[PDB]
Amino acid sequence: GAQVSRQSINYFNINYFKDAASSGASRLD
Amino acid sequence: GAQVSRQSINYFNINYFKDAASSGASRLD
Amino acid sequence: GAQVSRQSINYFNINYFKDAASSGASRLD
Amino acid sequence: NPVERYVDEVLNEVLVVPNINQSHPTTSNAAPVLDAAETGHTNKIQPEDTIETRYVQSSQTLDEMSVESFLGRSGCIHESVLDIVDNYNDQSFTKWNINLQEMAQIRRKFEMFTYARFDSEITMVPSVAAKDGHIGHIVMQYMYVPPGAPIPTTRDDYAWQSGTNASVFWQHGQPFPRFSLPFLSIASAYYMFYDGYDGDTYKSRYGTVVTNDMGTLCSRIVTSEQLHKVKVVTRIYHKAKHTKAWCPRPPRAVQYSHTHTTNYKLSSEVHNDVAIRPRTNLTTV
Amino acid sequence: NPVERYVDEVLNEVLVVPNINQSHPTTSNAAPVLDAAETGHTNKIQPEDTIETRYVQSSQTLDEMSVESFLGRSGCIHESVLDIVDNYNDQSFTKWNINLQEMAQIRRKFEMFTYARFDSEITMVPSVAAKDGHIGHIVMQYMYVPPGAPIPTTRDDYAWQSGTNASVFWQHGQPFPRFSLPFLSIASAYYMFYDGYDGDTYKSRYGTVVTNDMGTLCSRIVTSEQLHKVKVVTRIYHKAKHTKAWCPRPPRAVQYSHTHTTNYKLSSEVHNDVAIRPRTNLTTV
Amino acid sequence: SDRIIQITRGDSTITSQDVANAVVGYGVWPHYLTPQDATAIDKPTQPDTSSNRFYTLDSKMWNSTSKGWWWKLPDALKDMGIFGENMFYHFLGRSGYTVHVQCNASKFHQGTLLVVMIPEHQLATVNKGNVNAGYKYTHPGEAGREVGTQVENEKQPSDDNWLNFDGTLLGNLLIFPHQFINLRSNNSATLIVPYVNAVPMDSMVRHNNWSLVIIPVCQLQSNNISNIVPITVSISPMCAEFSGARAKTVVQ
Amino acid sequence: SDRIIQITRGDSTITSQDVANAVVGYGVWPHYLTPQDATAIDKPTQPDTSSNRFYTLDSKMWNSTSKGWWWKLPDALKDMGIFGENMFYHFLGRSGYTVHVQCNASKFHQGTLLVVMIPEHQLATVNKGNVNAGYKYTHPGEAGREVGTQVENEKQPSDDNWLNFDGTLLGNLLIFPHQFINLRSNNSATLIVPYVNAVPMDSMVRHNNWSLVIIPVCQLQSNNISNIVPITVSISPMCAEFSGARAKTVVQ
Amino acid sequence: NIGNVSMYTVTLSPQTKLAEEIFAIKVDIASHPLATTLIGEIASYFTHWTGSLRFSFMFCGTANTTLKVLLAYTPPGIGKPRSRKEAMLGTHVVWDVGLQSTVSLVVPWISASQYRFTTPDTYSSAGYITCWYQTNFVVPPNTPNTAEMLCFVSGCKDFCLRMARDTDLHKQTGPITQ
Amino acid sequence: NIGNVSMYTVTLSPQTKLAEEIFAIKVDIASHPLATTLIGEIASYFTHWTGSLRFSFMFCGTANTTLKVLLAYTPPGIGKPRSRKEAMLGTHVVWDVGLQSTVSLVVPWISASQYRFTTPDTYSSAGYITCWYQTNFVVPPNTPNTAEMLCFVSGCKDFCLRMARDTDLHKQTGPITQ
Ligand SMILES: Cc1cc(CCCOc2c(C)cc(-c3noc(C(F)(F)F)n3)cc2C)on1
Ligand SMILES: Cc1cc(CCCOc2c(C)cc(-c3noc(C(F)(F)F)n3)cc2C)on1
Ligand SMILES: [Zn+2]
Repeated sequence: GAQVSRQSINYFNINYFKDAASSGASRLD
Repeated sequence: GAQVSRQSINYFNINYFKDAASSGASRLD
Repeated sequence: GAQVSRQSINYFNINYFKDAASSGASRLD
Repeated sequence: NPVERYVDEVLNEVLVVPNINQSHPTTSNAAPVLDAAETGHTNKIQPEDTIETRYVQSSQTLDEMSVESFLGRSGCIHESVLDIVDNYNDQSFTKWNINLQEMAQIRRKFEMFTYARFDSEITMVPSVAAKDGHIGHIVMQYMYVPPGAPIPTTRDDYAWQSGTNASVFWQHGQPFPRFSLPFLSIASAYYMFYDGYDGDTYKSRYGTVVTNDMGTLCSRIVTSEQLHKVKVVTRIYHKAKHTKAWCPRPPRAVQYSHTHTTNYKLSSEVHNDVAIRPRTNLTTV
Repeated sequence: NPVERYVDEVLNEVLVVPNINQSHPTTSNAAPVLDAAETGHTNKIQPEDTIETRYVQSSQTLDEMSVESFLGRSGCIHESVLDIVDNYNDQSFTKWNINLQEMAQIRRKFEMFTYARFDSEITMVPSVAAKDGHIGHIVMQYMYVPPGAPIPTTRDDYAWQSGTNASVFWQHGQPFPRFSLPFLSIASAYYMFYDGYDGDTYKSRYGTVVTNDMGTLCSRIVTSEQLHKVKVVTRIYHKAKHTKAWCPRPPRAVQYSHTHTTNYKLSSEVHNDVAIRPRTNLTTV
Repeated sequence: SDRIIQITRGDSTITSQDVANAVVGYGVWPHYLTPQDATAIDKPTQPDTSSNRFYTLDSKMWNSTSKGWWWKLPDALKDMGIFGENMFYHFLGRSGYTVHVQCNASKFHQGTLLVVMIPEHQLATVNKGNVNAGYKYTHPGEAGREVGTQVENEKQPSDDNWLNFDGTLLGNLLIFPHQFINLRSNNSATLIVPYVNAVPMDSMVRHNNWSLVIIPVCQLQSNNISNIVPITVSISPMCAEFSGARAKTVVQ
Repeated sequence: SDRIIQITRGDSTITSQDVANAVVGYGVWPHYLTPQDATAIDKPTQPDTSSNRFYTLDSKMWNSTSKGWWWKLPDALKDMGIFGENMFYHFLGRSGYTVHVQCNASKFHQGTLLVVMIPEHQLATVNKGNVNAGYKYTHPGEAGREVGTQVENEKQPSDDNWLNFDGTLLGNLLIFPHQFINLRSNNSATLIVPYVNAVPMDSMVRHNNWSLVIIPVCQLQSNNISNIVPITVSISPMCAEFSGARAKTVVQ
Repeated sequence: NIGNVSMYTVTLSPQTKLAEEIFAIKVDIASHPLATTLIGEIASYFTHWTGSLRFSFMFCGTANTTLKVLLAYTPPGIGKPRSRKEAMLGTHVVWDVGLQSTVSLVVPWISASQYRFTTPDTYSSAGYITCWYQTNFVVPPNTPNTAEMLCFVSGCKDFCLRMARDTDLHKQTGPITQ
Repeated sequence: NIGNVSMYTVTLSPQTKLAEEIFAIKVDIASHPLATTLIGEIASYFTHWTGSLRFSFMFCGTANTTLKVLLAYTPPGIGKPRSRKEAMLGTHVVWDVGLQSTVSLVVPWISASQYRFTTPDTYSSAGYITCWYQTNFVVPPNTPNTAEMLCFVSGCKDFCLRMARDTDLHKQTGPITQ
């Protein structure tokens, strides 16, 4: 599952696995 | 085929094969 | 994330990595 | 929210544990700490009832203790050996009567329930040992022979055609083979235990061997005879998916002896046969 | 705009630095350049206060200086060796008491904080050296044995079944293995330092060894004995993800001696033990 | 006047007419444990004014050759009234502190003390392999430790002030909550630190959260050396709470 | 069931399956001192659950010749955890109590104990002129006093149970908060008493507010005398508060 | 006693000395006297545990046998209590035997860290449970002068296990054959 | 001095010659007298730096000791100043010792390029900081004839580091064992 945003420039922020530890580097701020 | 949900954060829950035995671990509760 | 355009002929211009240096050749003009 | 549902799965907070509430000193003829174990019920007393507790917001979750999680990890269930020593035709193929009784680790876990229903994920780890130097081009064939189907008796038996049986061909250098199997019983659940026989005479068989026939796994080196001999060991791993279990039971306390039976060995000094460690006396922690 | 947010991540302009504004000559009894270091606070004077500056539009960003970036790079933390010399059964497996104290480069970075909470990404780089010529078909098994689980004592120990522990099988020729681990402490953060003991006697242990037990990493060559001996060196790399750090501290100034301790060696000429370079005198740049 | 201060804790009040402001460690004021961060489920005991008061340790003499002094908390208060009793009758304890270091001389004296509060100050041993500092050496009590004096036993910790007794350079200690006592400017330092740990409460007996380190970075000088110049430390617990009551623990 | 009871105080819980109800001395439940009755102006310390818990004293053996036993409060608790520490570090103390006397036998045993809580039980001396009971005799601690045993020194108090050790008749002790432990009916007694004094707080060391007196009015009898029948007392302070902190008082 | 049902019972009887100790064990869910209980066996499949434990005791003497016992829990940071006085200063329940044969003592979760290791590791050693005579074991004439007591254990609403691992309470030293 | 706290102090005293030099160091954030400071250590984990630096100095003589000092920053393209006159032609602060014991000199970012290398590389060599007597160190009678001065460093609001790299201020020449 992933978070889709729109403005048009969509930001498909996918998370391929079912665990939080699996995702990549965090966002800053 | 897969179940798409929206809120925006879409949860594309894909099932790549045509058999139920093929999918991954079940949801709890 | 990628920029989706429509007219129907959609131009999914994907950027697979989180850095600008990662993308391919630039557009001209 | 099916999306709110998803956030909980990613964070593993689907099954939360209750909080501890603040309690106060009490004086009454309602004595929760007193009860009767004879009833067969566990006293439902909680910490707030015996001591004065503070308010604590619990964050723990029970997700990992779910049956799906407990039985949902791949464990070894068999180690197949094809050792070429002096006769390729006789040593390049073999068979195994399928079961989940040969490896103690996963067997003990499933046997903590009386019945269980689940789908299976089989993963195979083949490893080719070069006894003489080279390994050549190893191609393996693993074939599932359900009870009743013809079992191959030579490396070129017609049964290897696999016209209807399921076969998985693996080529050395490629990823480990894997596939799923749906719940296979002719009943509604698999029997982890079975207090029954396949007849009513002194010679009738007893136990799960009567109900758990899963067929045979036949395998062979597809590659024809090579100058250099190899020893191929294929380890089979199993994992349960979409699991349901009924009637929990006491865990196996002594080593296993044989498949499909609860039989056990006992030495002259039994404390060595169980995990219980002898205490010096009642008051020696 | 969560899309405006994304453009900033791609360009790495999430944390911008302030601009320098134009300043002018001044004459007042407000003296910003004067202060008192005794207070324990840093004088907050900026360049506009001491010289006449021009207006400059800063473009620099602090993204790369974030804690996530500083600790978010894979570094080596261990080099496992399986060297077949004369006994396959004894030399084809080994174990390692997990920790992030053996390699100076990443250890020093994490130790610039007192506490840190993060998830881990482990990447393994296995390399098989052919001591006699061929390498055959090498298949490796890396198993995580959490504290308490049975540790294998032979290459065929039942513990290798991995009925519940996590194991990663790697086949030579396939990509480097990799996996993630969630924050593992029983506390809210990992202790980079710990001024405590596991008891109150002269024989109690001191330091992080008391709080940082991570279990053991057991590995073995799955492939059975081959004619040609090999030496397999597996290098483990670690990277922190979703990081948080608290209470920064002075960087390690002398070489490390042992794991879980701040102990150090000192020679007769101490200037050789630190990175400080002797000055000829106060005025020799 | 910004150079005067009065600190009241319980039945105690401390004053100074030459301060250099005050420091609040990490900008966080001490506070009681909240139910969202708490883990131990029994109701804590909060002695309030009978424990959250100033306790004055033994004084030390500062001379031209002094190398420094250090104390560990809560160890330094193990024998201080009700606070001390509470840390031994309970398994768990939690507390913040107001550390007030006192040292006066004259307008004709010079010298500078660096006063630092270090969290998790894990000491080192020197040239002794993997042998670590022994329990009794890091639990000196109110007497603290006078750098450059002890009789070398094996489990004796490092006595190198320039390496922070832990393998890091003295000049960088300023990254921790600190103040300076520069005789020409002030005669006291005040640090208020909150509870800092990776767990909400901990053993007051096996774990020292903070370490008070006082190093004279500028030698004490004057033309009247016969006049002794002492250094006195007064510490006041803040929001002290304890949990897991039982018999009193007896150490060593 | 009206003959069962569970009493929870702090981290302690006591039960009995054969009680004779409970008694609340003078119908007043213990409570903290209010600002209208208070006199000492410093903020009191209230240990809460670390002091308001059951403390079990040494057990006593009841036999066919026993004449009785007595304890004084707060003296009996002078060495009981945090409560004990607090009464010596402070000048003033104030507290109520839950006294639970335990004694079980069998349905073939008989005997009766009169359990009484006496306020200001000023003991007497017999045939010794104006010489009064000495301090150490009225401060036995948790061991209490076993009537009919002591070695006659001059400041030794009266040991006449029928005269209440004070010149009044035993039969009238029922005018004070009390209960009976009649072996055929109950195996425990429970008395909850509030703070009683002419002043809001007092010295925990020089003044004993209550006295627990246990007198066997009906001799213990059975046909299995070899089986020892003990008497155990468990006391729990309630709303304990202390004031006027300082160094710890050392007695005698 | 191992290999006998008597390994599950504790004998009580008329005492000649007061406040005698009856039993003492570590409270750690996977420590040894209770490692083979069901909750102990399950805890042995996980690395971390948290929550409160419920200990129950059932008296098995005659209906005419009386007794009062003190069950105490001693939080960590101190040795096991050497006397009843020392033990009762911690968390405890005074149990009076009567019509209801069973009593329960709850060992509250009192720890520095949110979780503890299930395997015997000092740092996360949870304390002890001791049992002492509060009064005595009394019986009328012509009645057995000894009686047994059964001990149970289970987890409270806040009990929880974490990080699955293989158990060391069971092994395989050879092939399991047909 | 290395291995002593005295390596952190600069001694001042009554001079017999006017305008004497007190100290001189390169201003490069990772150059050597200041490489081991906290900002220097962190800069050593990056390849590029930019921004202004804040240098502070605290006088530690008696309250009756007076002094005026000139702190100067010399931009690149020239050698270090050989005299006070030559030094004061650049950026500088004249510090008068008094009730406030500390002064701060800001070394403005004056460079051709937006960034500089943190490692000692001539092209991006940032200049020098020198200290000279503006007047003299004066004291009344019966007062110490020498005094110490402490020097601090930190970065201003525009300070920034770029391109992470491994440091050369720490190494490992052998295995770190258990
Ligand atoms: C109870 C209970 C449940 C089960 C099922 C165990 C799974 O056994 C197997 C395995 C391991 C493999 C196959 C299999 N199907 O196809 C292939 C292959 F040909 F690819 F190997 N192997 C079929 C079964 C029923 O056994 N006992
Ligand atoms: C502080 C602090 C934090 C940590 C965690 C270090 C990561 O250590 C590991 C590693 C390197 C590997 C595994 C691991 N899990 O599974 C496997 C495998 F079996 F695939 F290898 N290895 C588990 C831990 C806790 O150590 N100290
Ligand atoms: Zn070859």
